[PDB]
Amino acid sequence: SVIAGVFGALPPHRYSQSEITDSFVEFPGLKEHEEIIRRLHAAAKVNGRHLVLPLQQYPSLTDFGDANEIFIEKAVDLGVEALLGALDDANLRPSDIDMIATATVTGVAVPSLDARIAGRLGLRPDVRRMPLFGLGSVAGAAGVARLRDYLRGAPDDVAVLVSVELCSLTYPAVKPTVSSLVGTALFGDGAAAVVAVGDRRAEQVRAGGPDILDSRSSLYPDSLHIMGWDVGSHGLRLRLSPDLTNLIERYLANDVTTFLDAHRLTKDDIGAWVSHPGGPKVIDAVATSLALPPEALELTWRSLGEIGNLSSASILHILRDTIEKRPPSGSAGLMLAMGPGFCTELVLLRWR
Amino acid sequence: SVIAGVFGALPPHRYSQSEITDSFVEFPGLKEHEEIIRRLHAAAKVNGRHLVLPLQQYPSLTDFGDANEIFIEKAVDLGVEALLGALDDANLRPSDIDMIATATVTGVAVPSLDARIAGRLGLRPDVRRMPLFGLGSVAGAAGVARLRDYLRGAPDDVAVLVSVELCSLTYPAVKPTVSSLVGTALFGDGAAAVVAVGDRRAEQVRAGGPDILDSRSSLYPDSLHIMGWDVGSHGLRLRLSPDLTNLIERYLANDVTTFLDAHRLTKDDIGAWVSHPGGPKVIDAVATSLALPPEALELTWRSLGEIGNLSSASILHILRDTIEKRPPSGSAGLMLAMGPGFCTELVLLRWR
Ligand SMILES: CC(C)(COP(=O)(O)OP(=O)(O)OC[C@H]1O[C@@H](n2cnc3c(N)ncnc32)[C@H](O)[C@@H]1OP(=O)(O)O)[C@@H](O)C(=O)NCCC(=O)NCCS
Ligand SMILES: CCCCCCCCCCCCCCCC(=O)O
Ligand SMILES: CCCCCCCCCCCCCCCC(=O)O
Repeated sequence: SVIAGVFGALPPHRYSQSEITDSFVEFPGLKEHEEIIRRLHAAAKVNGRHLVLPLQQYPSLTDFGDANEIFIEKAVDLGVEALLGALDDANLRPSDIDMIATATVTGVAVPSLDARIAGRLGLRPDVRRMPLFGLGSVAGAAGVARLRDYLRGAPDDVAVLVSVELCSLTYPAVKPTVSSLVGTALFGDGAAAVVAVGDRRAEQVRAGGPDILDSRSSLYPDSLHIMGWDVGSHGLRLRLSPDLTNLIERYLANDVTTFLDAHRLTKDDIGAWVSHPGGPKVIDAVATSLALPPEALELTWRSLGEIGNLSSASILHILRDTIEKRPPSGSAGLMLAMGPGFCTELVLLRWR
Repeated sequence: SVIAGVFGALPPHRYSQSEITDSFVEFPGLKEHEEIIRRLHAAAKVNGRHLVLPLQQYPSLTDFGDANEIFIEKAVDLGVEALLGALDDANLRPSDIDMIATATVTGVAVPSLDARIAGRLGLRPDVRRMPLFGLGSVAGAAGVARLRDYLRGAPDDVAVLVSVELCSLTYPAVKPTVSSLVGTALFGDGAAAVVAVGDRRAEQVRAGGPDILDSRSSLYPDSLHIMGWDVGSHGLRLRLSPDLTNLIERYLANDVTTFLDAHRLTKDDIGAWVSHPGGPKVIDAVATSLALPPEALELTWRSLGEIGNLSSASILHILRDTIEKRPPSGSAGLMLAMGPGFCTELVLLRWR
């Protein structure tokens, strides 16, 4: 399997972090809590975010059911955008696609978003669908891996991943908890989309983007409370534990070594790191765990500062940032994600 | 890919269609519509269903969050039950599984169920997890078809599908409107797992089940409203068009014909039919359009009568029934499911 295109899309409204935070302490009911808000919004190392709605409008998003309706509607719009983008990048057409997968965690669609996306693009009635849901922040790297798995049974085939994540819209569930506030500091809105072709298909089509050689999942024992949704009348409420960072610190070198020893490669063999931006404490703990020098990760940081945490979408935006800055050809690349599980996923790549 | 193990798990308490009606007509807010209730409950051709919760508890099950957490607790239980049974039947062990696909439309689990089930039975930490939401009633055929798609490219592998539908628990979204009541008369609670194995590993574990040969998805354009959920503060409220049947009548034969030709076969080279029991009106419509004899779909008719509509999991029950009845060796079976999309999935099989 060979990546033929990468494209991200973002909502038209962008605000600076402090615009956001300025309006946000003035929100219904947050003014008792304004200091820990500013403190966290400020250590978050996000410089702006995209919002699928005008900033003005968020305090009137207290109904879950309205929020999710708007999610359906907005989410397709943007997934359609990034897929047109990647297919252009991949010089291809929707008629071409033999498998679509969608990944989200910030809304509940039925029919699922791929259904809606195929409907919109005039995808071939027989397209195989794969609506991945509860995967979270890991689904960017897991999606690429699921695609690879596909194009391994179906060489001559074309597969897309689309990821929409509209983290703003989850706002009916925000309370002034530390964990809700943390994500209030971190999350933004955006989509991304990855076209990839099986090995037979890559020549004919001229596939640009890199090879997808392998992936490994790593699921942690008794770690469900690390990341999750408390789902209810309020919608989708963050569970996000402090323990997350020290797990990484403790178990992450080993996921990497086990996955790279099967290739007889070392950390030193990675030409480019493609790593999910959990936010400052998560990037550090990565960088510390595998002891990377500040530049292996500069593009993940530069993504987090620019657009904030786009959940599963961020790792693909960032993948796109690396493909462009055009790495040492025939070198190795490692995608690295984690989400609800708790799990990690690693994706082995080789540039052109 | 070759099935090795199928298994349905089911909530301990079975209730009569009649005692379920006679209790349901006394539920807070229902006695006024007793008459339509009786009429839809008798009209449905379902003689008993299992419920996850005792019957008399459902009137108190008014909060989505309470329902959603009850779901997660019980769905895991029931899913690992299904799974372990399939494994046994395949004679394999939780550790041998190299990817678990997971299937629900009935609860919102993050971490996902596959995540949870995998901790429960201890699958390897690097099991490949494939969490499907939003395929709903088509998921039983859909999931078996992505099992093959996986195993095509992994001939030594083991992949499992685990379906769990706990329709009951949607009760907080239930109000006495017609589509909703139609729901209270068909849907029951249960779980199926399939254990599949790839082509070279079939020879080894000596895989008993049907060989999985092919799949055709078929997504009907502009039918996103025929069925799915209006998701809200109140939970998962069913959307179901009275138009659904009519589209099966119209568009099914061609879907079946286009697929068996590709294969050089006929409606009548089919050894056994495994159909989704969506409604007697559905089943008729399917038999009507395919101009099948009454025997073709008897196990479906009986599965409906015996444990209700179990959304995705129903077909996998009917598929275990079918295996059990042993259709003529080396003949061809056909899986046929329908659901939110609107779509159909066909799965071509070959019985031992
Ligand atoms: C309802 C059922 C039990 C049979 O019902 P029945 O009482 O013999 O006859 P009908 O289907 O005509 O239903 C009676 C009335 O309810 C209406 N109705 C039936 N299903 C309806 C729905 N899903 N939404 C709205 N109205 C519906 C009918 O239009 C009819 O109304 P009318 O008398 O006002 O014109 C059932 O078999 C059915 O029709 N369901 C469809 C199956 C389905 O959709 N599959 C589920 C997905 S797995
Ligand atoms: C401005 C609104 C953002 C504040 C609310 C944060 C909502 C996003 C939190 C979920 C992030 C998605 C992935 C994280 C883990 C998960 O729950 O799956
Ligand atoms: C006392 C018993 C009540 C039983 C449940 C009544 C409401 C059932 C709602 C069923 C929804 C079925 C959804 C799945 C199939 C689909 O969406 O594909």
